[PDB]
Amino acid sequence: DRQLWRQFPQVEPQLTALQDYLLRTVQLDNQPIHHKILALLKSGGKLLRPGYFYLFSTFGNAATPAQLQAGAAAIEILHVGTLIHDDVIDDSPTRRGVRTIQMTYGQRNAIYAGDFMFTVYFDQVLKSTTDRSLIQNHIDAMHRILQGELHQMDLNYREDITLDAYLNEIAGKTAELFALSCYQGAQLAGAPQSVIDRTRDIGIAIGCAYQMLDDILDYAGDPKRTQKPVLEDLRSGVYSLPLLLSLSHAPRDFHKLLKKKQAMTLEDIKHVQALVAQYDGVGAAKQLAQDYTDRALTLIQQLPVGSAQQSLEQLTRLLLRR
Amino acid sequence: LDRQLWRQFPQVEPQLTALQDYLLRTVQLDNQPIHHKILALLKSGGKLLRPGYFYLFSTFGNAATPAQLQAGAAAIEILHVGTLIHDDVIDDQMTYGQRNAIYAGDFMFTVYFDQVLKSTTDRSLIQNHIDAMHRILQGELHQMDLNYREDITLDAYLNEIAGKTAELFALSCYQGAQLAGAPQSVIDRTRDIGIAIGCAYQMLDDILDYAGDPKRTQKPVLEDLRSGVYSLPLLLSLSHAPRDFHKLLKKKQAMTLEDIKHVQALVAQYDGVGAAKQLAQDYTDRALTLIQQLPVGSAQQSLEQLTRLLLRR
Repeated sequence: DRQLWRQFPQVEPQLTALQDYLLRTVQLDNQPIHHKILALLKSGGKLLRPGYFYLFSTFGNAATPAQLQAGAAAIEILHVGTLIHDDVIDDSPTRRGVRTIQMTYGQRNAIYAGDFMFTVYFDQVLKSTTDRSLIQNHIDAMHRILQGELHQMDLNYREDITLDAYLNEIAGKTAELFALSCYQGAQLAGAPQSVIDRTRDIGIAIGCAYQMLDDILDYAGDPKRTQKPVLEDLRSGVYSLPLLLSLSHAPRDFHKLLKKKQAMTLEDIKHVQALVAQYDGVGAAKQLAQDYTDRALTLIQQLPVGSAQQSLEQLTRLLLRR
Repeated sequence: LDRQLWRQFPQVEPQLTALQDYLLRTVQLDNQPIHHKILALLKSGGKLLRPGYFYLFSTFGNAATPAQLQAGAAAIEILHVGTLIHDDVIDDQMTYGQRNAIYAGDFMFTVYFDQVLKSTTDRSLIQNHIDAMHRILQGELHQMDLNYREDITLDAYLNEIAGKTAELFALSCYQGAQLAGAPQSVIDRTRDIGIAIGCAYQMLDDILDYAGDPKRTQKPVLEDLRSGVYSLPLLLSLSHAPRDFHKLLKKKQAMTLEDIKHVQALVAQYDGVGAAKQLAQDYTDRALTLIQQLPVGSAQQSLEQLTRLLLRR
């Protein structure tokens, strides 16, 4: 995860510097809460979204290393800040191995810490650019990530969940940060219009695929044995891709088990898992993931030829095939 | 504490009237559960005190368009509401009304930036907004480290309330003067005026906790003492009996309904209410003195009238 950037010589020093930069950007009076934010940063040195930002910055020559560093920090800080808040809403005890902030310091302090990160985020955005449309683009993205958070919340316990609805949700919730990464990196660096016109569609596709692969791993593996991630998902009424693709095959059978919601039992989830396996929801999901992956890879192949395109292909294939 | 308060300051009445509608349009959202939570906080907050300071200082200049000023005044109110929503969460699964609150506040922060950017093209002015929201959220996070502290200095109280309450007043006075292109002599005074009004305003709020009925039990002080938030009247009483208070305060959440009456009686005994009314009046005087240094005229007049209305009443 950290040392996949060994395979990427032209951006590894940029990402190594970014880690150190990120740890310096968070300066807080409250040292117990400062230690927790920093710990979340230390266990997230894979820096995939900054990775995409930097890779796309190599298509232009107009941004300084200070601007790029600020632009890449902004993305990661926005990522971590939304995570802190998402972990409050989902009531999550763990994130990247470490215990979440609300568990150790209370829900309000976790919210405040998330809010704090938004102030650091906007500070880095301003440090990255003087260009007002680039700033607006960040605001619009932040607005779209939140819209994707509410779309998820309106879809809770909804068994009539359409594929369209799922795509619109995850495009805001997960894909928007990938699109913002690619777009800001290329636009700050002054890449040519043909690169810029493709960044968002590349980012959206990769992000959509990336979320799909997380949903796959929920229902993958051992069917007759209970799963930790799915239990909290089903009781909260979050029906991820393999399940939602399976609902149409047997609507009444599913509604029987899912009517219960929170009350859902330990054996009732095994029934849901057995049904998803029976109708091959996992297999159907992998197909979509692969088709979104191929769309990303195709669009990367329409970019200017060079070491950059090659690195984008390698990163996308590493992320989405394995 | 009125919506019709602005009849008394008719120079800035049309814009503050216009701002109410503008705020409602700016806050429009698909999700009706969240949209109504925000709409209920705007209709209970038609005072628009902080935009009032903004617009009063803006009369010292004419550089900005009406749209820019309106955007600037909206940003301040939006930031205020956003932090208010996030203050209405609890320490410590997650209720439906609380998931909505977190998202509502986060929505307000995105709209805040949007309005900031709409108000100015000037980068130091945008940076000023960031630093302010930074200081407010620093000071909100600093409250955690001041809970259940008997040994807290007066200086740390001043710092706490500077971030939590005063910063927003400083921000309004500054942005109003700077956006409108007021003379630098006005601008140089705005932050200090705002801090002083804000600090006094918070002191007046801390006074109203320990002022009603000392024999009875009031609604807001109930949570505060159990949570570990000690108001100024109490903080100016802790020197008088550091042994006697420590017995009653370490109970914390454990304090009973007659535990807190013993604390309320002890503050009435050492007259912390009167000791805090001195400090409020000191800062009210300091605020009014700084306002007296501004150029003579209607803007200075109105700023005095507003400040007196907020602090002497």
